[PDB]
Amino acid sequence: TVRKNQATLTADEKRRFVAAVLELKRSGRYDEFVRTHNEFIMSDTDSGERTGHRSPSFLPWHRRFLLDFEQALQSVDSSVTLPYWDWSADRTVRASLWAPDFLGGTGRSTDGRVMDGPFAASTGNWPINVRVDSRTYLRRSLGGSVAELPTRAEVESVLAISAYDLPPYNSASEGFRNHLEGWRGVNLHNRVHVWVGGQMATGVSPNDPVFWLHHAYVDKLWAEWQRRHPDSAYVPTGGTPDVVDLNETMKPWNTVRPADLLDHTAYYTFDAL
Amino acid sequence: AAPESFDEVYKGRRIQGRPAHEHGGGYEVFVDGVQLHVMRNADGSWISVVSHYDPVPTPRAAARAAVDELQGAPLLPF
Ligand SMILES: [Cu+2]
Ligand SMILES: [Cu+2]
Repeated sequence: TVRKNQATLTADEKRRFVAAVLELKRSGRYDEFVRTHNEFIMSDTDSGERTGHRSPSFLPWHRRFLLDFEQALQSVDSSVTLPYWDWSADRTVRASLWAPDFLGGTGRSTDGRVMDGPFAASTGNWPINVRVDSRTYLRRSLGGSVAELPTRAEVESVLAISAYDLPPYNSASEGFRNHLEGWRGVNLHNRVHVWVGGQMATGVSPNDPVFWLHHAYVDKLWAEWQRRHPDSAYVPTGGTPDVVDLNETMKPWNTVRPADLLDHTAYYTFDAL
Repeated sequence: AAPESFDEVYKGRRIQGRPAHEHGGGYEVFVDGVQLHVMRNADGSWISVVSHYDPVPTPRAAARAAVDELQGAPLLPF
């Protein structure tokens, strides 16, 4: 399994990816990924149990969640793998990512509705079902709520941080995980959600297929961090209330630990690392 | 200490806040009587399920950002 930069996909790979995503949506499987993500987004708290984000397990949790999604795509078309979006490089609304043959573009100004590409509500193929309000159409406002995506230089400043995570292991932490997540510092992952706008800025963000490509690049940055810091590893390593330690299992699967997910090469490689 | 309660009409919608699969929230917000899930971060900022990734200083600011995002749409119960 090779995860490739979205920008590099051939026309045929884009076609097959889009078709597999639309079939997961048609069959009902897609929306349960949105529902699982939302359940953790709303339940993880800085003062209590926290697993899928604002916590050291943000990275291994999303690595397994993305492997579940990729495996579902592969059950529809075994040639498809999850591409990643390097938002530090492909940083404008004119990027090929946002072309009508791939994810479609920004939303119109009146109601944010995406009007082109395979996921536009007008196609009849992308109902927004798992939602927090009456609107049932995909929305985006690319660059609307924040002016710029992160730059390579900003990403490097986070990749340089040696500690994986630090007590109190939440949105107040110093360290790599919380700077990549973005609750502190120059802000990488959260800022991308805000930049896309629409459902990506909400607690039902997998409603936009870009979710997966964003998180596949965040996953790649974890892998790059590891190669920058072969001497540094996941923390905590045992006995931490409310937080997933290295060898504890993670909800919802219950049968996998952070330790089982540190080495991505057991499951896929990247086009370049 | 919890923030104070609030009640106003913002952009034509009633927003209310009060101290009290989703967390057990110390504070509740409603938009036209429908509960909006909100959450407090360790630094004292707030977010909501309508705008989760952009912290704002208060639960009233989270309620107002939600009304801004909704563009008139009714909220659905969570
Ligand atoms: Cu995310
Ligand atoms: Cu070395």
